[PDB]
Amino acid sequence: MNSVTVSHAPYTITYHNDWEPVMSQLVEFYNEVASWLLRDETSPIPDKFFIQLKQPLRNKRVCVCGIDPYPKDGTGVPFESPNFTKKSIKEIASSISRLTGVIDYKGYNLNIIDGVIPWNYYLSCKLGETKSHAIYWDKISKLLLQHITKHVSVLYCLGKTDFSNIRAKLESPVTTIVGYHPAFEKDRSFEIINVLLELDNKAPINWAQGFIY
DNA sequence: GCAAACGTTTGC
DNA sequence: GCAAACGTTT
Repeated sequence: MNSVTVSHAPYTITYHNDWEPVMSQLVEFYNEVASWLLRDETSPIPDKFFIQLKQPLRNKRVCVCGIDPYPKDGTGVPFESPNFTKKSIKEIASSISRLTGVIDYKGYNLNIIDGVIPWNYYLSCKLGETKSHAIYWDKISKLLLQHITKHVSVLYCLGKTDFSNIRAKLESPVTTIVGYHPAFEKDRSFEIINVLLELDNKAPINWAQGFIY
């Protein structure tokens, strides 16, 4: 674990070594933009913007990616709903339920699954307003996704419209599935990932690991 | 000539 | 009244 300083909130950004190559420039960028961003009340709170950089990449082979945080109640961990109230994580969980067969769970969290990194493309939004901070995160979102793509061998993207042309942001031909936003083809997406992983000679994902009991 | 942008459906 | 996907558009 390392740490860097930025001019505006949250002042200190704590990151895992794997992200080193990218921080210098993330700081340049955030310093240009935080000024405005922070004038809006955000989801998540600024202290939580970057907590997912505390996550290692070395041990990750899938990235499950959505466009930006939940309009309200973002925790800084993508997809996470601690009280299991958010529509998107609940639907993901029904999906995983049906593949695995596990039907008696209490919640679900993509961020506790081995080899998986859940990700928000944009790192914050204005409270109640989806994609409202796209222009602030723009180059940062790109910088980071390219970095994640150097480590994972499958990028799974939720949202046909937004990620229709996600390839245009990438510097390699990484395997990329573009599914629907969480709103029965989704099942097929989580299983094809494992098919692809094996064909490519890699360990599959135990999606049942996400379950909270 | 697609990859855009607009409008319509319908799902939350 | 929203946000996403889809079907025609330029």
